[PDB]
Amino acid sequence: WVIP
Amino acid sequence: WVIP
Amino acid sequence: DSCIQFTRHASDVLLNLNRLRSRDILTDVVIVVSREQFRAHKTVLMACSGLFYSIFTDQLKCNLSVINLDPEINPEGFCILLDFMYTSRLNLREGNIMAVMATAMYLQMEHVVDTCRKFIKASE
Amino acid sequence: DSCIQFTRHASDVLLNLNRLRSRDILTDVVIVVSREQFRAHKTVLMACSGLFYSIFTDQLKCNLSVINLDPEINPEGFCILLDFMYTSRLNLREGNIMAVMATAMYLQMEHVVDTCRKFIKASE
Ligand SMILES: O=C1Cc2cc(Nc3ncnc(Cl)c3Cl)ccc2N1
Ligand SMILES: O=C1Cc2cc(Nc3ncnc(Cl)c3Cl)ccc2N1
Ligand SMILES: [Cl-]
Ligand SMILES: [Cl-]
Repeated sequence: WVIP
Repeated sequence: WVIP
Repeated sequence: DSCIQFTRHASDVLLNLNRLRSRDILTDVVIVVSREQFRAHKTVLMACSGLFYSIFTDQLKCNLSVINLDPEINPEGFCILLDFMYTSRLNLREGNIMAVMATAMYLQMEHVVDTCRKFIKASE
Repeated sequence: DSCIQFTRHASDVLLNLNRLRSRDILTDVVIVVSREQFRAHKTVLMACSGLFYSIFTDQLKCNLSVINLDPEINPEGFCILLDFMYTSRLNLREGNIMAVMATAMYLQMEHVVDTCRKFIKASE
């Protein structure tokens, strides 16, 4: 999971 | 395009 | 093999599947979550959810145009997960995390369940 | 927004759509290319091809279970492009590049057309  |  | 790969292809496909969903093109099922109705493509639901994969591989349920979810399922939690299926983006917030995690557990979306557990553990 | 994004989600969806295609699950169309037949999902074809997008948004053609392609289309070229649609991997070789490019032009798959043009230019 990432900060888009 | 890339070499996978 | 000796294939070449187009990096953005999967993301471009998913973006177009979401555009077809927004315009209600070739949607073949309505998911009923209490009073709320959500139109979708059976193939995308199966591709994202262990529960939908089981439902639509069933010889009788594969032909249903309407699927009713368990009454304990929250419509907002479902809406957030449906948006995630079609976009890869999860709108996880303090006010919805419990509903999102319970819905992801029911839908069998293990990567969502995992991030919800980690976000909850950090708040404890 | 304040969404989180799962990096591998689009690739995982496409992998599962390819698994459903291999097992012939919820395929709703057969593409006829001369003597050869190819089963697929209309939504994936539309998501990858400008030609299929136009065909399946047409009020009469959207309901057809069989689509016949132009007789000049090579079945191997089509097979390679269909595999690309479901995987992001293009099996481009000296012996098939002309058929692949002509098929990609017909199907309106601009990124494939672009790489074929570049690979041909380099060989000249
Ligand atoms: O957490 C998850 C996400 C998920 C998706 C699916 N989907 C498929 N799996 C295998 N082959 C096929 Cl063909 C599909 Cl469609 C099954 C289980 C789970 N669990
Ligand atoms: O080279 C290409 C690849 C391609 C795909 C599509 N597909 C869609 N485009 C916009 N909204 C929707 Cl809903 C879809 Cl399905 C249209 C044109 C082209 N051209
Ligand atoms: Cl997931
Ligand atoms: Cl393309």
